Amino acid sequence: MQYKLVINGKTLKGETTTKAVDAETAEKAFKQYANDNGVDGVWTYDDATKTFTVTE
Repeated sequence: MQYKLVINGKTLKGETTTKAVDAETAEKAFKQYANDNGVDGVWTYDDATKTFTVTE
């Protein structure tokens, strides 16, 4: 499944995507991505739209 990450950061804003077999695998990939880019925010996940959102 294609999962989407919506980033609403202080300095970095946009969207990116990743493919994974389940949501927990996608979460790990996106949490790594956020750490690598210095984003430290709060997360939500909406299973209906397969979209994660992170806001600082």
